[PDB]
Formats: sequence, structure tokens, C-alpha cells
Amino acid sequence: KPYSSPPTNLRSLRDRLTQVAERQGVVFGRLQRHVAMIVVAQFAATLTDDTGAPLLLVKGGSSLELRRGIPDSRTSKDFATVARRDIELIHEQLADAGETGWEGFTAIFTAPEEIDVPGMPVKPRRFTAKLSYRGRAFATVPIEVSSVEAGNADQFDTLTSDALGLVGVPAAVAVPCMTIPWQIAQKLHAVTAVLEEPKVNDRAHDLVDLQLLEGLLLDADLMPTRSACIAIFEARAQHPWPPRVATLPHWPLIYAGALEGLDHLELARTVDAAAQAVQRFVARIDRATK
Ligand SMILES: [Mg+2]
Ligand SMILES: [Mg+2]
Ligand SMILES: [Mg+2]
Ligand SMILES: [Mg+2]
Ligand SMILES: [Mg+2]
Ligand SMILES: [Mg+2]
Ligand SMILES: [Mg+2]
Ligand SMILES: [Mg+2]
Ligand SMILES: [Mg+2]
Ligand SMILES: [Mg+2]
Ligand SMILES: [Mg+2]
Ligand SMILES: [Mg+2]
Ligand SMILES: [Mg+2]
Ligand SMILES: [Mg+2]
Ligand SMILES: [Mg+2]
Repeated sequence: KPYSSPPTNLRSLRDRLTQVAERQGVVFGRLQRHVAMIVVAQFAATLTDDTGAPLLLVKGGSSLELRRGIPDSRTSKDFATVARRDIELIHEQLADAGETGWEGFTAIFTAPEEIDVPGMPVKPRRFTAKLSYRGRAFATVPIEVSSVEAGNADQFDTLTSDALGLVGVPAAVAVPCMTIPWQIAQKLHAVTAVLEEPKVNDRAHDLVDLQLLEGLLLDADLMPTRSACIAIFEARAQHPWPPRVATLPHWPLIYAGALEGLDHLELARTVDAAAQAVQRFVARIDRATK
């Protein structure tokens, strides 16, 4: 019934994924992407400093998927992380871990490329992990790595997944992640950012994530959330705190697209209601003074 042996080859892995995918609701693509992300996260979790503290913390949509589970989260394309070391070292250690392998998975990591960053002294880098299972190509995962900002890597949450255990790979999965206060600060900054007129802010999906994060935030963590928000907004030195949650004209359908699959949750169903919910959250954070 549950597999007592790991998949012998890629085809067995795929066949088990489709079985698990049907067996519990999910489009086969979303489950495969989740599993690929977990494998990458496992390589990332082997990166530690000489005290054993993580060098890489997961953030963004992959973090929320780990926190809440596939059913209760948005689909994340990116595997985004914050790094406590320069990217050359991070990339080298990922490459070593990916060659050594884990539970039959190996990975190649492509070349990190800078992306346009206004408020980062060190800009984020993007690259890709090409995963194989037992020497056979399995999937590709986009990775994004940004540098530490203020105290957003001072502590971490640890989230687990059992998706690999479902297909007969028993090793425990435990992923270090940025804490909710700093996730809120970064998403609030991103969703209220004004972008130079060549490109426009398409980040309506951050209004969904911020509502999901608000539901997870402990009331006793409201004051550290304010401190994190102040820190990020002052470090990036762009628009000031507290921000106004503005909606752009193309956001109504973008927001609706980000809600798809989250009907069972109490979320704003329209971008107007979402902007109002997030603005009330901003006001609540701003009042939690030290
Ligand atoms: Mg095969
Ligand atoms: Mg199965
Ligand atoms: Mg299926
Ligand atoms: Mg370094
Ligand atoms: Mg690349
Ligand atoms: Mg700080
Ligand atoms: Mg900690
Ligand atoms: Mg962000
Ligand atoms: Mg508090
Ligand atoms: Mg505090
Ligand atoms: Mg105004
Ligand atoms: Mg806005
Ligand atoms: Mg919808
Ligand atoms: Mg709609
Ligand atoms: Mg509120």
C-alpha cells in the first residue's frame, strides 16, 4: 500500500507521482514541481556555517507552500532564498551537494545571473537546478538567491514535507525558512513598490500571500513585524513606511488568478477587498509600536 522500497528508476518515480497525484487531488504537474522543489530545498538545507546554522533560508511562495501545504497555498514557480554568504560560495556548495546526491537525486546548477534591483547593494541572482533521479533527467527548478537584509536571516523557521515519503523515499525533509515577520516586511515592500514606467508592478499575487501570512502571524509577533517592516523599508530607501496598498488597473484578473484553488479559505475574493484587508493589516502593524 505505501511503498516499502524507493523508486527503482525515473519511470517508477513518475508512475508513483501520478498515483499519489490522483490519490489526493492534485494536478500531476503541481505535485512534480513540489517534489522537485523539496529535493532542491534538501540540498540547500545541507549548507551550514561552521556552527551548523543554515546558510540559505527559503522565502516567498515555496515557503508558504511548505507552511500551509499544497491544498492551502498558491502555486510557486520560484524557489527563492536569502543567503548569508556570497553567491559564488553558495553556488559552489550547492553544486558539490548536488553531485554527491541525496536519496538518488543529483543536480546541476546553472550560472547565477544578476537581476535588476533598485534597493539592493548586492542584487539578487537567478539560476536553475537541473535534477536527475538515478542518472535520468527529472525536472528543472528556477532558483533565486538574494542577500541578507537587516536581521532577516538572524532566525529561521523549520518546515517539513512528507511528499517524498509518499512515493517511498523515507528520508526526513526539514527546510529552514525566513520567519513570518520578515516575509511580511518583504512582501509589503514589494507589493507597494513603484516601478519605473518601462515595466509595471504585476505583484497582485502578493496580496494573496500577505493574507495567508496574516492568518499565520501570532499576535505576540506583531511588534517584531513592525520592527522588521521599518528595517526593510529604511534599508531599501525607496518608498517610506507606512505604505499605501495601491491597486493597478490590470490587477483584478491577476489577483483572481492567484486565488485559483483557494476557495476553501477565507480570503478576499476581489482585489479591492484584498487591498483593504492588507491596508487594515498595515495599520495594525504600524500601531504595534515598541
Ligand atoms: Mg527510467
Ligand atoms: Mg502512490
Ligand atoms: Mg495524478
Ligand atoms: Mg562569503
Ligand atoms: Mg543560469
Ligand atoms: Mg533588524
Ligand atoms: Mg532560529
Ligand atoms: Mg518579496
Ligand atoms: Mg506584538
Ligand atoms: Mg521587536
Ligand atoms: Mg498617494
Ligand atoms: Mg500596492
Ligand atoms: Mg479565481
Ligand atoms: Mg473572480
Ligand atoms: Mg488586521
